[PDB]
Amino acid sequence: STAGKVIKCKAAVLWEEKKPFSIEEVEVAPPKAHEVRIKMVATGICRSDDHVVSGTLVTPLPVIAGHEAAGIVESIGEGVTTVRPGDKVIPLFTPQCGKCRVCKHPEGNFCLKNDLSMPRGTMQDGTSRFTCRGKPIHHFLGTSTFSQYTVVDEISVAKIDAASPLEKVCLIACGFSTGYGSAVKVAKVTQGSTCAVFGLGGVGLSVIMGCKAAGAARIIGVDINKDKFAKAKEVGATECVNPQDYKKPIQEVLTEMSNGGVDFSFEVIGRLDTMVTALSCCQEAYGVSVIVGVPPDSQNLSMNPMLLLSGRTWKGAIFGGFKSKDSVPKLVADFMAKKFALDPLITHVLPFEKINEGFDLLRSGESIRTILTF
Amino acid sequence: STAGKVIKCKAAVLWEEKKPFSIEEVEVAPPKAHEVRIKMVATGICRSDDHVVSGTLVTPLPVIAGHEAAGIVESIGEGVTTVRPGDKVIPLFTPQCGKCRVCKHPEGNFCLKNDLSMPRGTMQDGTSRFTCRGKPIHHFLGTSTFSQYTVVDEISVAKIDAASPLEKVCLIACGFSTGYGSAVKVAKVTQGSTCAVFGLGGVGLSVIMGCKAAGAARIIGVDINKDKFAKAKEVGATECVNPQDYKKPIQEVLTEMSNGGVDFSFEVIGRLDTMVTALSCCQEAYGVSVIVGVPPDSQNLSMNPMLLLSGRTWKGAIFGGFKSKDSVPKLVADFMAKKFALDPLITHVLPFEKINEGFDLLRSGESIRTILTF
Ligand SMILES: NC(=O)c1ccc[n+]([C@@H]2O[C@H](COP(=O)([O-])OP(=O)([O-])OC[C@H]3O[C@@H](n4cnc5c(N)[nH+]cnc54)[C@H](O)[C@@H]3O)[C@@H](O)[C@H]2O)c1
Ligand SMILES: NC(=O)c1ccc[n+]([C@@H]2O[C@H](COP(=O)([O-])OP(=O)([O-])OC[C@H]3O[C@@H](n4cnc5c(N)[nH+]cnc54)[C@H](O)[C@@H]3O)[C@@H](O)[C@H]2O)c1
Ligand SMILES: OCc1c(F)c(F)c(F)c(F)c1F
Ligand SMILES: OCc1c(F)c(F)c(F)c(F)c1F
Ligand SMILES: [Zn+2]
Ligand SMILES: [Zn+2]
Ligand SMILES: [Zn+2]
Ligand SMILES: [Zn+2]
Repeated sequence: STAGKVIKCKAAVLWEEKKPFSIEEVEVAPPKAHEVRIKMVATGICRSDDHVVSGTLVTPLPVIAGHEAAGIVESIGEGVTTVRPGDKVIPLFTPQCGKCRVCKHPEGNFCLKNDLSMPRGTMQDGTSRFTCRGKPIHHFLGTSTFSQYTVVDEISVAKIDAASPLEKVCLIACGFSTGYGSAVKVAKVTQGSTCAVFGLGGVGLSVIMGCKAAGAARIIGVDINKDKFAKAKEVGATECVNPQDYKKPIQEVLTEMSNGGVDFSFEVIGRLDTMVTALSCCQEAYGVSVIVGVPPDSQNLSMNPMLLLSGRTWKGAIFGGFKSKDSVPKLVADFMAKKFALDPLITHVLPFEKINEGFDLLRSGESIRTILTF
Repeated sequence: STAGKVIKCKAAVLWEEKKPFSIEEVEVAPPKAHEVRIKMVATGICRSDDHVVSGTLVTPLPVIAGHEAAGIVESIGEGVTTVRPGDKVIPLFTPQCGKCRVCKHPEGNFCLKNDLSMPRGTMQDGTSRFTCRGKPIHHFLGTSTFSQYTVVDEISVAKIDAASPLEKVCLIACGFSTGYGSAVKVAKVTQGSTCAVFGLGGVGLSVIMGCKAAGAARIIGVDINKDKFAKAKEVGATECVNPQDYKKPIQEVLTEMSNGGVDFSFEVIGRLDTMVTALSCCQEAYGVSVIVGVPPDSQNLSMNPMLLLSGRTWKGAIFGGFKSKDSVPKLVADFMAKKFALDPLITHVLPFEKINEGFDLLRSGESIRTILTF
């Protein structure tokens, strides 16, 4: 048995920015009250994890990163009621405490217990469950999925279907749900509409999926890497454009293509310039633009507010707007019921030990999602 | 008797920025096909007219400004079907052509025939109906209401109730409808919500009226002129704050006052800094901020897109989001049935000949709306 005992296990520790992960032994404390310790099964590599490496996202280091995963409960702390040992679970990088003003709001999902806004890199109680070479190691978003075992707060875990294939449904933990929800929930894409999707990675592809599910008539994929276009068309893009092919700015191109601007645009990259471009390419009176990409830390964009005064709507969201604990189990049920596909997002499957190789595939442009298997 | 003939009449001509209006004779050509010539009865002084004088808003000069007015049709050009001589009418500074993609859209109002985005200062046909000292004079927003007679395109005029009091309902041509609609239509303020309204002039007071009509529980007025607070409370503000009273930035003050951010905020001034402050003070996960104020020409704001990524919605609108020709007659009918009040906005009445005094009253801080009578 491991319950109630420290587990020594393998994890990918990030000791400093812009270096490879170090795959080594860590100690994982048992769960305290209202905590859950999880044996990981599969985790995706999301660009947001790479942002921690690159310094685009600032979070305390050293850290066990990883936030897009699924596993099996090994043990529960006192007072846990929502999962039990042996349950398949998804860690929730956006918690759902159920008690804060946001959780109580019909349209809110960015629970005030989150560790995104002002990251502490700890459990809810302000401490860590991880040590490595005698040193405390920070958590990431209350999840820390790049480890054979993690400990998460109860509000940051959802029980999912016991028959779920974890090597697929781990994508519901971030990139699928984010993109899909950004389209169907946050933008509320309409039937017959024209959409523009900037960035054709795992998240942007999931946005296309959502736009197609919502009945859009046209879905224009935008990426500087034309190798991304074939898969974008496979999941619903009607046209793809590479800004580098044009002498004019792509907002002008998109405005012309859509005979005066698109209905819905999505920024799914993380650049200030493409956030402004994506807003501009939506129709000036009734267009909607949704920011999904994560921009570099502490940088402001510049824009002309006449873009909004004419009638545009500009919004952003975390995790597709989904209230995380309510939504994740239903998303996995819907996957099980064949309501959407995840295989189109999965280009590589590697052992966890090849995490660095997985990141190199992302950075080179060659992968969509690599799934790491423990 | 005047039908088909040039009319000589008095108008307020703006020959140069930052100068008084010149009340002097102009020649008003008869209406061409699908044009309407109107004898003005009353016009308000909106801060946007002052923006033309100050160069905040750039439109070709020399110009006959004025856009918040009502009058009586003197004559119609060939092919006009929607008004007749003797009808009471409101010129529509936002046209409604009824044929463009925006007019056809359920939520659009910024008709593509507008002369706001890239002002030409002409009729729809690219020419002017005004001569002064033998020189052609620009129109403004297709309305040019600072004249005893104007000529407007048919798509820029609405027939209103024959029993309407024109010296009141002129405010439905801009400031009331803009503010009221910004709350009820654009923001869609909810019952029991907390609102913050930046700027307590005629438009911001009309925002407050709309928030109260929508059932808001708290409506916090924000103005640097505390003399504006009493009227704001009369029309529904539950409390008023002056940023100059506080050591801390007002977005922090309002976030504290609202126990974590407001539901709905409105920028009703026209400053880049308050547009960003108003966004920031709405709750980060589900707040909505509406830009109403007109920014200084060609200037960009700077903001951190994390404010949107967490879940905020940022939007703007012209004319409260109302489809102008459909909505203005209904608003007049509702006013006649006492569904809202206009007198709280009217602080001063002057003859048209005293237009400069009316602008002095606005610039000093003393007035909300001065109504000029022809
Ligand atoms: N809001 C959320 O909750 C949330 C969730 C998941 C991911 N993200 C962010 O979403 C973004 C996309 O994530 P991902 O899909 O995993 O990343 P990704 O797989 O790197 O995809 C990004 C795509 O953008 C393309 N691209 C790069 N620069 C440009 C450009 N200038 N113009 C057009 N295309 C360009 C690039 O070729 C790539 O295909 C990242 O910034 C993530 O951090 C946010
Ligand atoms: N979107 C539209 O369709 C539309 C329609 C009508 C008016 N407008 C614009 O809306 C704005 C307000 O018009 P109005 O009500 O006629 O003008 P107004 O009467 O000048 O009211 C503006 C108020 O803002 C206050 N103010 C100025 N600076 C600050 C500050 N830093 N912080 C807080 N309050 C401040 C000021 O004291 C005044 O009471 C102007 O920019 C107009 O051009 C837009
Ligand atoms: O990919 C999801 C994701 C985000 F959307 C963030 F905004 C963020 F800060 C982060 F760390 C993250 F993982
Ligand atoms: O006050 C209404 C109003 C506006 F909202 C503008 F954006 C504008 F350019 C203008 F000239 C105007 F009069
Ligand atoms: Zn919560
Ligand atoms: Zn992610
Ligand atoms: Zn139109
Ligand atoms: Zn106005």
